[PDB]
Amino acid sequence: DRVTTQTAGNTAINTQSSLGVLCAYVEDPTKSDPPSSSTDQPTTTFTAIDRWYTGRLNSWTKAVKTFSFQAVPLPGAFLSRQGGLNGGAFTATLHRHFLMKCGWQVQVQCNLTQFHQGALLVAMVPETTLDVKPDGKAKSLQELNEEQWVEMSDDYRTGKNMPFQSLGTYYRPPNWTWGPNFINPYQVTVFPHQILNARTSTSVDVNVPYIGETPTQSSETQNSWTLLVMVLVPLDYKEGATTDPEITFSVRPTSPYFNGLRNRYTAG
Amino acid sequence: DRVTTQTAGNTAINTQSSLGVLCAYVEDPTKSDPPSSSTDQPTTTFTAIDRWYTGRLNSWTKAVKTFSFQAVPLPGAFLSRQGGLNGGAFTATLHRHFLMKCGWQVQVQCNLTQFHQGALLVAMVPETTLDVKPDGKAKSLQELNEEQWVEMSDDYRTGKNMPFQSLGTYYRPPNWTWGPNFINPYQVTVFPHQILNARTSTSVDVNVPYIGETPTQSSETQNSWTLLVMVLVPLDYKEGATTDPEITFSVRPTSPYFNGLRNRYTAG
Amino acid sequence: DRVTTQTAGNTAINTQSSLGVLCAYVEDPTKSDPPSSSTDQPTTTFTAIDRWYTGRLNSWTKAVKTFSFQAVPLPGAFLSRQGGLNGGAFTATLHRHFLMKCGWQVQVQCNLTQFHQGALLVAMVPETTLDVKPDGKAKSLQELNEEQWVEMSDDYRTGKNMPFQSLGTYYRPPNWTWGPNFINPYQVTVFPHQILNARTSTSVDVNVPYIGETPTQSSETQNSWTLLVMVLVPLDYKEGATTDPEITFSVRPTSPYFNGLRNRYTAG
Amino acid sequence: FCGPMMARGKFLLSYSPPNGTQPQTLSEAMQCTYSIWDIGLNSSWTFVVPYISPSDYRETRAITNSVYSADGWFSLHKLTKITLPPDCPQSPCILFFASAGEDYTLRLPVDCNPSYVF
Amino acid sequence: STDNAETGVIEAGNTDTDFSGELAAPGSNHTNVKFLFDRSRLLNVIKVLEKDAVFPRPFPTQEGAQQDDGYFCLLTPRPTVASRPATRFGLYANPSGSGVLANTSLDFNFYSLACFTYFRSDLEVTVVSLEPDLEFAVGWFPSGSEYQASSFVYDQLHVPFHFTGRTPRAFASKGGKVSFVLPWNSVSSVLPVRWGGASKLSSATRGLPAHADWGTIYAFVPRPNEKKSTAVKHVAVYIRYKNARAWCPSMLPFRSYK
Amino acid sequence: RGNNGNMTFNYYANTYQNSVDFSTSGILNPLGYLK
Amino acid sequence: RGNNGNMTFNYYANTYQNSVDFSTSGILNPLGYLK
Repeated sequence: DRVTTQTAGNTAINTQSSLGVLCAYVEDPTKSDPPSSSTDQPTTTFTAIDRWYTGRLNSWTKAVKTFSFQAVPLPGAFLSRQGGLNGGAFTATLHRHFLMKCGWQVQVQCNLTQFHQGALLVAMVPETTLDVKPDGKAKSLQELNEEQWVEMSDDYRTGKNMPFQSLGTYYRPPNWTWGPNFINPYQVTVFPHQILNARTSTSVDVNVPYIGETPTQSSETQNSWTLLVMVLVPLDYKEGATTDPEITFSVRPTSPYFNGLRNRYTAG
Repeated sequence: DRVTTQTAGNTAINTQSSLGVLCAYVEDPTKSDPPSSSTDQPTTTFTAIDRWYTGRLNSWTKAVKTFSFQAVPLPGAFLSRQGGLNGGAFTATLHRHFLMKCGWQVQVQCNLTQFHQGALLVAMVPETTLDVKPDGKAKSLQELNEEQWVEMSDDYRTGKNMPFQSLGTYYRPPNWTWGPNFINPYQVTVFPHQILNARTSTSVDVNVPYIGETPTQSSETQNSWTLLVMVLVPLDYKEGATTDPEITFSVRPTSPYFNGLRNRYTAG
Repeated sequence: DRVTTQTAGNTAINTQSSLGVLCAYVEDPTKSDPPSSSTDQPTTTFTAIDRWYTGRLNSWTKAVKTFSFQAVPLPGAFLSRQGGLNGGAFTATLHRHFLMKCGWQVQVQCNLTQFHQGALLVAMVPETTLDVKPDGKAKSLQELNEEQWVEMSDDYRTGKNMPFQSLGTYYRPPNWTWGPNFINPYQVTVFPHQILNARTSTSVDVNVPYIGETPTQSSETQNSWTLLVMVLVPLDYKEGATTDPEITFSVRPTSPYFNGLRNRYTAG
Repeated sequence: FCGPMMARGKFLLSYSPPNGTQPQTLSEAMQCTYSIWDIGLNSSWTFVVPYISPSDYRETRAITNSVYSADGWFSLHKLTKITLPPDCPQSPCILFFASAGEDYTLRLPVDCNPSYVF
Repeated sequence: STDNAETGVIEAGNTDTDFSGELAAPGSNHTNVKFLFDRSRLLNVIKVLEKDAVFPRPFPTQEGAQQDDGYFCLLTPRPTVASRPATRFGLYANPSGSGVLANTSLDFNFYSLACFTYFRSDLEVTVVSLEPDLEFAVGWFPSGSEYQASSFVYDQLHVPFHFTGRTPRAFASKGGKVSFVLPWNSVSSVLPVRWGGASKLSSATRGLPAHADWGTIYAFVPRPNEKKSTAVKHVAVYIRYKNARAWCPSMLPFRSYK
Repeated sequence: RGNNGNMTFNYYANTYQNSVDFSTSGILNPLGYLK
Repeated sequence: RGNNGNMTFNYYANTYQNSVDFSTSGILNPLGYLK
């Protein structure tokens, strides 16, 4: 049963190496109630947002070290058009509503074949500030193109580089040492995940529901789910094989609830 | 029963001089089927587009002659933001779908009182090219502000000034005399209409279904319904009364069907 | 179920990449009546002609252009011993009967493997004069060896080169432009066919019944079915791979009826 | 897909409704009706172009190039690059077929074009 | 959806196979074979006989042959030359030269939608004069038959034998039209649209069927041979296929991209 | 009815003498109502 | 049916208006099958 073609709206995506769909942490992340904390009528789903959206990540290479990763914030990639992920009607609905609640269906494709070795960890990781620089501003697409991969080091292991409020001249500047948005890179397999091994498959499936600190969250600021693509085993091949395989990803929202209908968002 | 507050979504509009709602040409212009000519799933209504939208017309004056009029194309006023009619999620859905089918609920407000005389004909008129100049280009908001009212004359009575294809240098240029998009100004009361008389009411209600040459029409080009506000009796008052009463209008779409989901419209 | 060994008489042919047997245009091309137009007792099938016959085609190469093809006329390949296709008792029965009616079971083998790309269209095409030169004489085996593949060009697309009667010196010689035995090369997939793709299989199966303008036809002249092997995608491989893969074909007649028993055919 | 069995890759097949400008960007193709096709055991993908028309019927021939005759564009984008082990041949090829759906219907026979005979 | 085109079978899919939607409702049936071909179209333009003809000789015709070209019309969709069946269609691009310009004919509308290998139908024939107010008559003889090429004398006026016979003769009024339907008269079961066989065992031409026709028609003036003027008159031939049936799906002609 | 008087006998079938619309799956009405 | 509308009445017998073949003694079929 490795051939699966999954249909949503007017978009159908196909794979011939399906490992199955990782359903965590409920038996169906589409089974869900109207959000109890808002009393206006929610804007529910319709068939032009009941569809998949496809974007591009940076190329995986021999030079990419172990545990180097790419971070795709959701819904932040739609807001920033990261990797060409234009969201159409879904992004148009995002910019016009104050609250947003949904789960996510994600599929990441990478075009491996035989005579190649390597493994990619593909996880949906709650909750990250990995899309943000240590100065507190979000990464631009130029900066995401210049990395080309985020290197694991002392920072991002301990949380030392997470965004912070400066204390000011009144206080002594403290030695920042630790933070709770660390990545423990050996433990990323606790999250809803699959492994894109070169040996066995070209695509992976993860299916996640809505989670949050509140039964709905603000459309502009939430980062409750993040598509993390992390190298476990580096790429190796002999010369004459395909250099620089590409990584694409396909994102579908599940059971969206929109609240607080208002005009298009303009920043301050 | 002159006090009516009509509720739609998060928007409620009120009047204390209600003449009733003109339901033409069916007993309910909300009773309607999925459009049979497209086989994709339509994008149906939801509670953030199930609401009213309000815009401003130009001021009515003593100097406005008989049968001078203002033309509000629907959905063209949303596309052009005519009179400040920002449509939010509805316009965002319009620009992202190839087909659009809906009816309309309209209410026009004008703040008359006693010691004033005059009458305004408020009709939904199918089908007009009255928003377009005789050269074939649509009127800009600067030009709509400069008119400030369209004067009835020999053109617009006979259809002589309607948009046309020029024959070119090969042919003799013909004497253009007549066209089927005429206004016969004495006969505008055949359309679904009410009269905003200064004597009896400050607001009027007209409710119309979808009509067309096809069971759905293109979102960008259709002008199947037009809100026409036309002077029947000119304004007169003694000095000391309120000069220049304002005309506002409120527009609600009924049972929208959207087809052909695609990216935001960019002109050629 | 890709491993199939099909048995007929004393001959059994095997494949481990079976795509199934294309049964067109009836559910079984073996289900068939005694031919109603001849009243002598027909010579029906027996176990030494209820068998497969195997022949060789020319080698497929990198230099073979798109839509270049080989034509195998049936039963003409048995009469001409094209590709070493000796037919034994079946050809001995063909030369001694005036009428012949049968269907055909064909299987074409080509020894591809991995690290090769290309596709071969294998179709049974009614009805062709592709085995005949434009002067009206049939191709000899020396000429079929010298081609080594028939190139598609302006002739064989329009039917301009099909065999014809010359008008003689009495008439003006006309500009020959079109003929109904054209090949439209993009449309050859209308016929009972399979595609010998290098990716998925090494052999293809097509099963066809008898057809004709009459319920039986002359043994010597009929060309009601022709095995057409046509290149869709040219061969490409890196150096060190197997140069020049061979193409073989296996032919079995189904439900033969022979009429008009007489001596061995001698041409005039 | 007529390339070698060792080849792996992904393609995005997108159908666009009519627009003022034809989409070229993969982000623009992602906003349209699209399906992602994976290279694997099954070599073929059947893409059904949806019937999205303002009228019940559409014109076969685009005389004036109106909305009733030209129903947008189909486009092929590569999602990921095709990856190959060494000694595979470069540049594999995708073979294209056109076919009518089971709901396809034709109306009003007209005069033929005799251009083929000349 | 995933498939293998190498199978040779592909299921006709719908919008609901991969995406969200439904079947478009059927609304026409004009692709029916019995409906499509049942319409009249111009077959050929023939000259009108004013005397007893000499039927055109078989090919290759040599110099000095006394024969009447351009008067006989084969009722074939297949290409013809000099009232005899042909394989290649031929035309004349330039006027200059010396020799006889042979008549050639095709049903372009048929081959634009054949699209099949075998065909059988009855044939409505309609005969329209290209000259105004012409009094004319139509003579037909079936497949396998031949023209009776002689005359008989009545009151010192030569009366040709094609005014009579057992095969249908239809006299039009002055400025009138002729219309009648013909059965499938061949020895063969069906007409081959394309053919690979040979009619003879020796010296035949491959792809030229002998009896893929509904017979031959000719136009003649119902006046004896003594009444003649130099002005040649012309007649157009219309054919319509009745109860058309088709077999063995096949190709449509190549369309040049220039 | 229309401007038609020869009601007794029709030679051609209805779908040849007229068009008919395809399936998808006096006393006068007022053109306006008040609520 | 074919391109025929005058269905009510036929003047000539079937074996004169058309040919018929001699005795010897919608929903669409697929043109190909897989085993």
